Amino acid sequence: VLSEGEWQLVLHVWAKVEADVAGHGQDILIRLFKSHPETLEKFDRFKHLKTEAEMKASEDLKKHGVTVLTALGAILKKKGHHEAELKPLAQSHATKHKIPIKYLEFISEAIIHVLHSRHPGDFGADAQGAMNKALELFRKDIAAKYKELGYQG
Ligand code: HEM
Repeated sequence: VLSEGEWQLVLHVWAKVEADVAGHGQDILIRLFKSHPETLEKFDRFKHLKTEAEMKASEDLKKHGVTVLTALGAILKKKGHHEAELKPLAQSHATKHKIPIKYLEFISEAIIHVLHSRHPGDFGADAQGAMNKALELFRKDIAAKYKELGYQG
């Protein structure tokens, strides 16, 4: 459970992210796809994208970045009370998209890398520690629902 002090650190950086959701989404998804190429193969709509420059130029990729960060922000702002938000997401990513829990660890590390690049002063070690904890909670609740449905991992 995150303390109230840790939630403040998370949401304080997230307000910055919300200044430019689209730029953030894009960096995060390009980072994910470059670091872990096997993740790009889950997206039929992005599989044709071969270079970083092509990724940077795709308007549809930038659109999906916004989609992702908007659903994440809606969860983070629940400060743990995110049951109604998390449960449709787990259901679809387990049963429809077929995303292993491991890829959610990957995209968490991408989110932390980009936050660190764009917001030093607001993302020191204490903030980075609270953001990790939040993402771990997110991943742990998703994994419980995966397990239920018979996909755990
Ligand atoms: C920070 C974690 C993530 C969030 C909040 C999230 C959120 C979303 C949302 C809200 C949608 C659209 C509605 C739906 O179909 O459920 C979606 C679709 C999708 N997500 Fe995620 N997702 C995340 C991580 C991942 C990862 C890591 C992968 C793949 C490596 C992934 C693959 C997909 C796919 C394949 C689609 C459908 C794309 C299409 O429209 O063709 N998601 N995700």
